[PDB]
Amino acid sequence: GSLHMIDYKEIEVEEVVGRGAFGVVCKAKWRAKDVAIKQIESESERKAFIVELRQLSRVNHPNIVKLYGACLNPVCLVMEYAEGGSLYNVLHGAEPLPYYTAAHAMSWCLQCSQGVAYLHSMQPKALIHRDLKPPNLLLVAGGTVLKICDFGTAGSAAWMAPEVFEGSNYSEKCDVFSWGIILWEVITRRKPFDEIGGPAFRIMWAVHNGTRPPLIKNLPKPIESLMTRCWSKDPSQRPSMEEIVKIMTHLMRYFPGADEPLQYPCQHSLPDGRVEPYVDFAEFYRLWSVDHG
Ligand SMILES: CNC(=O)CN(Cc1ccccc1OC(F)F)C(=O)c1c[nH]c(C(=O)N2CCCC2)n1
Repeated sequence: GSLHMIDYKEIEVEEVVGRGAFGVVCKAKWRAKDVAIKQIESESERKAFIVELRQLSRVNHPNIVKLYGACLNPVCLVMEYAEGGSLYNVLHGAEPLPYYTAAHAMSWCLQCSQGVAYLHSMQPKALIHRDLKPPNLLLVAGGTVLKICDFGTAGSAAWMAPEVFEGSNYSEKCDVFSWGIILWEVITRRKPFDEIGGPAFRIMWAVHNGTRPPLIKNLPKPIESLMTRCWSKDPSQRPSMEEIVKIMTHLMRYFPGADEPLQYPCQHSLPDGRVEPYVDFAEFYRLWSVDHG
């Protein structure tokens, strides 16, 4: 990992794009390249700054946002920027919402699993993301490429494995838990545990007591098994990210069309115990029976 020392005085700051898990983030120019700059808000995030910087220096992967360097005066991170938006916004955010397909859904989760598998394989110690959730996953290239962001950690109750907020010892399997919640979220286009709401502790209570998102009607059993094993209480029962990536990869053959940009408009009604999926599985069943006949 080789980061550039960058001189802030050759950075042309533009509009604020949003504020991450920590910090504020702004679009900008630098050497005539569009970039995103992340500045410490109040120096209460100077822990979370030196954290994100130290680990992001090591990492180089297509599905993780590439750090270009940092500045000393003032102290700020400099990341690649591209047109797009958070997975969160795409799923749930400002109308009109874009239409997406099962393929988009499965591709988003495969690409997340790829980026996290990379992190878990880091030597000599695994990087645990530990704040995986749709607000920290960026969609780019017409909503087709997903990039992981926001490593400040090293709002999240809904995605968070029970053992992490139990105060316990936890491992890279905390991520696998989050991954599964997310898989459920892209399939359903619903916010996990939104019906519960309250404040955070009501969700924590619920999950700690074994509550999980509801099962999905008509969901292919192979997807149902992956998802619910990701959600197991016992972290040793959850699959490795490498297993996931292999399973998702093999699954994609029944989900052509990941590479279509999000271009079509959608207005979707939002209806319990077994929810309907937002994406459609009919084509998957068709393709599956074709291969298995
Ligand atoms: C409509 N979009 C939004 O509501 C907010 N974002 C995403 C965004 C902002 C701040 C922090 C993380 C973000 O995305 C994702 F990481 F969750 C953006 O607009 C955006 C667009 N491109 C980018 C980008 O390239 N980034 C590089 C890492 C920080 C954001 N962010």
